[PDB]
Amino acid sequence: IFVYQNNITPSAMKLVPSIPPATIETFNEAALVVNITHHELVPKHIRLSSDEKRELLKRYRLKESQLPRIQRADPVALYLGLKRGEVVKIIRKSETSGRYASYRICM
Amino acid sequence: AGRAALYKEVYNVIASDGSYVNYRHMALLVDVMTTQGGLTSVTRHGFNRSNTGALMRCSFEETVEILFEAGASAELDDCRGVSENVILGQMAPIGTGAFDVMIDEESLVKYM
Amino acid sequence: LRFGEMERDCMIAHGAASFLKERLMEASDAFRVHICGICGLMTVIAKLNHNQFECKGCDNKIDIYQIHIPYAAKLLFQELMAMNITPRLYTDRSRDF
Amino acid sequence: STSTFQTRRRRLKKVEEEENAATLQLGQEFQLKQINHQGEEEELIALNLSEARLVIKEALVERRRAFKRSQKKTREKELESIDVLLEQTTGGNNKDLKNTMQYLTNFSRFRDQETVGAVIQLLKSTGLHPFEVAQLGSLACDTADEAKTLIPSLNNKISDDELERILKELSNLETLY
Amino acid sequence: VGQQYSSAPLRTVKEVQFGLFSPEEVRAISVAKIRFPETMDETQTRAKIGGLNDPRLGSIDRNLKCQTCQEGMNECPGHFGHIDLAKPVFHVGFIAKIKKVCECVCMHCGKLLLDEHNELMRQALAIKDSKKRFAAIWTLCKTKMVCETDVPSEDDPTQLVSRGGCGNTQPTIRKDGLKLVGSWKKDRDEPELRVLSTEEILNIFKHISVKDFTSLGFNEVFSRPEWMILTCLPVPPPPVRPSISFNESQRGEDDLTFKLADILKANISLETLEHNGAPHHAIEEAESLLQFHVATYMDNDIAGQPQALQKSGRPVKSIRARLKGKEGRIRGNLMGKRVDFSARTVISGDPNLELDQVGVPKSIAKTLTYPEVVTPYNIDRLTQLVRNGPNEHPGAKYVIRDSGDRIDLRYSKRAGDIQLQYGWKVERHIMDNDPVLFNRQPSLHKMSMMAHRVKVIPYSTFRLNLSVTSPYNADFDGDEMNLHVPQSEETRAELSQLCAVPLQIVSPQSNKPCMGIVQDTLCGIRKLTLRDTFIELDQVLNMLYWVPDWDGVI
Amino acid sequence: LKEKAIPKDQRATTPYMTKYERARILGTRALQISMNAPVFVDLEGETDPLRIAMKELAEKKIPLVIRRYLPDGSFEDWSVEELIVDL
Amino acid sequence: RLVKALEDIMVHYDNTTRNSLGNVIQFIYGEDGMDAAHIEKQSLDTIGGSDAAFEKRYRVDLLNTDHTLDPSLLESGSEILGDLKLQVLLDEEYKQLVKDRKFLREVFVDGEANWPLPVNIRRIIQNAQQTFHIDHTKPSDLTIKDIVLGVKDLQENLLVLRGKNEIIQNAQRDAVTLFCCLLRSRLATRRVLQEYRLTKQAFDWVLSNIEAQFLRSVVHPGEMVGVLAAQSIGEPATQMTLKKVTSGVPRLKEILNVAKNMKTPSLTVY
Amino acid sequence: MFFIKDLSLNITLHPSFFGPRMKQYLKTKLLEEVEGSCTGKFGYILCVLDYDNIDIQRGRILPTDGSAEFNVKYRAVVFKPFKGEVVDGTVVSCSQHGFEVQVGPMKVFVTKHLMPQDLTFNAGSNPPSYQSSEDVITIKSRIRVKIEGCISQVSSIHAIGSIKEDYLGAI
DNA sequence: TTCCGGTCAT
RNA sequence: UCGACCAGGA
Ligand SMILES: [Mg+2]
Ligand SMILES: [Zn+2]
Ligand SMILES: [Zn+2]
Ligand SMILES: [Zn+2]
Repeated sequence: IFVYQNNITPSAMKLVPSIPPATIETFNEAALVVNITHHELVPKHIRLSSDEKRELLKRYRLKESQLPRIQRADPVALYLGLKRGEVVKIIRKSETSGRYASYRICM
Repeated sequence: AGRAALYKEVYNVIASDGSYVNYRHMALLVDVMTTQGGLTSVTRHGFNRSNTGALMRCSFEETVEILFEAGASAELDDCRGVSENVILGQMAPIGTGAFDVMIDEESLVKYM
Repeated sequence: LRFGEMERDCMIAHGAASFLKERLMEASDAFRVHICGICGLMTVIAKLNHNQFECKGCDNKIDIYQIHIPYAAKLLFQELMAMNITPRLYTDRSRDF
Repeated sequence: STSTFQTRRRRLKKVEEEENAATLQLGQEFQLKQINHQGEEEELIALNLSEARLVIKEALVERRRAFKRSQKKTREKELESIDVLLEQTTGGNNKDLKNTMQYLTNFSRFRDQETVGAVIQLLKSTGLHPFEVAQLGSLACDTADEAKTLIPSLNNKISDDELERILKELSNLETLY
Repeated sequence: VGQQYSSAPLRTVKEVQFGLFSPEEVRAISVAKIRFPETMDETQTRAKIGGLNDPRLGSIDRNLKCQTCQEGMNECPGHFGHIDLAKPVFHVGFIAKIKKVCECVCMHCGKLLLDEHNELMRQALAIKDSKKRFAAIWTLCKTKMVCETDVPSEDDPTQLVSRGGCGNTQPTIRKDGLKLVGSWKKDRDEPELRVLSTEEILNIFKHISVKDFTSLGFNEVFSRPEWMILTCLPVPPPPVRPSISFNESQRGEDDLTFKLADILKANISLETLEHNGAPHHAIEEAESLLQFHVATYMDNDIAGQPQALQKSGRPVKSIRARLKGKEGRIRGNLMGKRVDFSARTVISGDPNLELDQVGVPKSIAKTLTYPEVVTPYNIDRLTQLVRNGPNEHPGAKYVIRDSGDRIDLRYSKRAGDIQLQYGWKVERHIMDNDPVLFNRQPSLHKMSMMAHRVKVIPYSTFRLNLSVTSPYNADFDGDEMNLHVPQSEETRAELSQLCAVPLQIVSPQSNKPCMGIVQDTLCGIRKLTLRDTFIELDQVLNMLYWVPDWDGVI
Repeated sequence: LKEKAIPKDQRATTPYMTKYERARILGTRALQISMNAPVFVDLEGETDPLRIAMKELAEKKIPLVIRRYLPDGSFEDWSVEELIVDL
Repeated sequence: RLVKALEDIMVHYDNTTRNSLGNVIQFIYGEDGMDAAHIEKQSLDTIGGSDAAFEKRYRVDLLNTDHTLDPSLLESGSEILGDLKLQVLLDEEYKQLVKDRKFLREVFVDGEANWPLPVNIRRIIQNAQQTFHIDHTKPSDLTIKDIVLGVKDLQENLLVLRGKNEIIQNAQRDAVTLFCCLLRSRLATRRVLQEYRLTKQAFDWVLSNIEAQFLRSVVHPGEMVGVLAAQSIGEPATQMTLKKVTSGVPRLKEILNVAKNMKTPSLTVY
Repeated sequence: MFFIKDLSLNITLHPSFFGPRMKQYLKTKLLEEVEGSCTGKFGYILCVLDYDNIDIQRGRILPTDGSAEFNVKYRAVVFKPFKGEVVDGTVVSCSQHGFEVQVGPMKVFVTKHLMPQDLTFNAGSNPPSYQSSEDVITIKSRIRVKIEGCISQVSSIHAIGSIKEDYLGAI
């Protein structure tokens, strides 16, 4: 995790995906001043083991596509750092039934 | 959280009037608009571009334009869309038709 | 009279499945055409007498179905073909799901 | 019509309908590898006359039976004995079956379900393909040439001596008249 | 539907495979050479020439013949014909792609412009979405204008690896009307502008690789890029472009039947130039005319103005136009149709009907019919209706027998006669308590259409109960309403079991009942309430008698 | 296809008959009854098919099987007999 | 538009909300699988009220002369005072109605306690009442075990989803939570005896009904919810006949279009 | 050569026959529309085996008329000649253009010029025949032919065969 | 937005 | 008899 101040040079960033398996992430200071997950509206998300996911699917008879999706650059998807394929479980409050379980895969 | 707002806003539009709509509806819509990825619009620009069949999207705002690129890209239509069948003249998989009916020859004997 | 779009949307909401079809087919268009089980088209030269059926080109005489669809639809199709676009009518799904 | 246990995905271009020859190349509907209703695989089913005469009779018979559970609620000698089994369990207008039993019963080569059994147990050690293992049973063959020539699909699949032995044991099992 | 039994099995459509016609197929299918542009008159002699419409295709004049296919008019759908063009033409609608494709592949050798070799490309080759590969691929190679022959592999940028060859510079391309033109940059300077002949484009495509097709949003079997260019033209049959006869000695030809006529003409003219005084490029002035018509025939609302107006200044109905949303085919013929067994008049309130009822005027109930099937259970009652005639009320007006034949109850020398047969149908009149779907447009509610009980009444109006007023959202200030009549024992069921007004009382759109009590009944129900309000015997008795379910207990 | 056929056990759908189902069964059965199909109940004098159906459907003497399809295509089979009919 | 954009959405037999692709759009219609039709504004008594008043109502202490059920209510009144094995269920209960309280105040921050919920319990009891001519005079005949242990046995049967596994049976609990809070809110020992003198008969009845009534309020796989929802919103849109914000109709238009440049942009910072 | 292939057929039953012994009727009809049929892809359908364990599966009710449609799966005995297949049958018809041998349910025809040469054709014979040095071919005479080719048609199958090779002719 | 006479003329 | 326009109804 690398925290830059005002910005990074377009010559540098093109050096992150050049050493797998390892992975790197770029975050701006001004964006981390406040934690978005703390916001009234943002419900808590949760990563899912490639075990817990292969489950969710089987239990609903779903194919990867039929699953609601979250953006690879989505604020929270970055907060947790998902990866194309990882599924997040979204649990929130509800004025119809206290809590509601939702799932979001990633693209 | 966007969904949360998108809904909150839509809810306000119907509330400003002194009317009432049961969550579920505005929710459902607010949801159809979100799932896909971010903010898909309820317009020929968005939703009517999804993976849905051709014949379906075909019946709204782009028709031929859409049909053309359908056979050009050799699309395949499931015929699971209400629309799909209405165009073919077949019973749509809808309530009454969300299932099949059969004569169980077996049970057809215990009855006598 | 006219069972326009909105009137449809209502029956769909109602779940009144068969009723909608009965409006759209039996009480309107409803037409019976023959197809090639091979190349999903209206090609089929049905002589419905000497039971001959053919369909030279995809050359058949054996695999032939018969379907009911709104005459308008038939037209929708023929019109599309004249625009050199091919809509295939297949009686069995092969893509699963 | 009457579909056949194998949905061959025909994608538009139906053009390759090979020939039908004793190159053991029978229509796609008769590969050595066909499918049984249970969903299993199974070798094609090759019937040599007189072996068929028995399968048919066998069902036409057991039909007349279950055709009465519900009813409540020597060569020239078998021609008459079969005509009846038809005018009882057949459509009568199945002029083919009539003519199939005559033929099937005239050119047949065995009368005992025991004799036909051995014929099979015998040829079924050849590893040959069903169609041959049929013609061999329904065609008289004195020489390996009469054989390997009226069933050219054999040619290199079995030594002439061997095939000659088999032919010996056939005329030896061939029931009299 | 259609009539006349067919030994052909019947199924429903399960999939719709969209594709493009291959000139070769178009030919095979066709049953008409279609060489002449004229319509009929074998020298004024009336009939049809082996030229256009019916050189073996469908018919007119109420005459069996449809290539012996007989059946005649109603039953014989069309039988496409074709017409061998002169020189390849674009497809008004595909031009967009055809262009976007060249920009993706270079001529001469015809192959992609970015192999697995370029990494940015890899990412664009994993995307499984015809619509998206081809939308990213294009974005990637629309820029590169040099058919690279040697590129730096997954190793050193020092070492250069080889693949396909022919660096022939790639020309950028722009769209002028119905043609494609591109400039080739020459260095040392100044451009090189030349027109890309269809004949040429078509070729480059024919040579595009098998895996190249697919990589770009295509399909080896149903849609090869090479098919976006028209070689052979399918000729929709009469039923697509019917005529209109004012008896005889006149005309009646359809718009389309003309554009073909033109396309045909403009075609022949061309041909007779390449086998005659061919001033080489005084032809491409008459080959643009073919590209034109064969374009306009399909699409006629383009950017390049020329509307292809038909003598009289009338626009010309292009095929596209026929499908274009609303008022047309897809949306106006398929998603919504006109229908039979329907009626509509003015509505008025009637405080004497139960909620779920609807007053239908004798007029109508004697007009609208319901097909009942003769059954021991009704034989009797049904035979009486038939007897009764189609003029008395409780009656019928059509008896149909197994032999698929209609007995017209108002003429048939046997009207009075007739013994029904278990199995026959007797289209009768609508009768008290025949479930019907009532409705008042605009319909934006489940409730804008509800099943009602039919109550045949005098006078000419659909008399609906008041409380079912607010759902339809109707007043009687001259408001009209539609009535539809079910047709299958099972259709009715779908109405009476899911649409019957009593059922609609509480609505999901706001988890609260959606019909109440209004005007008088409301205003009055308050007054009638007040402590101050008392009623004496004589009347309390009548009021009691009024509630039909009074237990008879004063 | 039988991998797409779910066992009577492992069954998971609603133990009760959906309003559409019954709506259709009744109709379907009514239609058949109107076609001169056999009636499995003593008609207490009834003579209307949908009326007969409603009766058949109350003594659960209707020989029909509702095959409920699932999003993925696999289905469950229920019998008017089984299905509870609240409403 | 609204319509065409949700035609294909219906509740499938699994109790999921999907479209023609099978793309789950809602895992449980409306996040509760209840058919809008069977719903009424009820009040979650457990929310509002002074922490003080909450006790005086739901608290039962069998180890206290002043905090026990007066034997004038229960039949086995005197023979309970002091029982320790019961004061465990009786405390289990209360620790729950309390967990409840905090839970709702975390969902409906507004304090608003009136919400739409299947099964109208108020009335279901109102009937229990005058159906058995219950006299607010003589004492009940409910075991404290009777009540508490039956209310617990009820929730087990309010099935929305059915599945034979954890992931599923786990949604079940979810899609019922709120309702139960209301349930426990109205079937708490103190209440059940002091407020509405129910007999064993009445209670066993009230339960049976809540179950059946509930089970009916579920949604029928088949309901074409999309079109429904569409209209339900698009309908009250026409009736829209017309503090300085963007407004109705045009605003809704603004929303469905997902327009970048909205007339009013505003933003409220607390 | 004769075969035992596993086929299936779809019958559409009118609600009328939704009786007690429906199964009975179905089967009954299966047979009406199979035994005696003919195809190019199955040839001659002769007899339905195992009449008793015929699988009917649950039939599904169509949806405009109560007619139900069951996929009756069965098994029976078929027979479809081939080109190059050798078979023997009894002659039936015999003209100046050759004779026609009857191999089972089918009729194979042999051309005058598809036989040998030493075999001419005698016209003034009763019944009509073909004479040789030591052989004589007429009506009842049994022959063994080699089917050169097959030609499917309607509800039958014809084929031309020769007796010009070796081990072919009379018996 | 949807649904539902007269005139002119091609 | 395919249409376009104008006027009008809830
Ligand atoms: Mg009005
Ligand atoms: Zn074909
Ligand atoms: Zn024809
Ligand atoms: Zn090149």
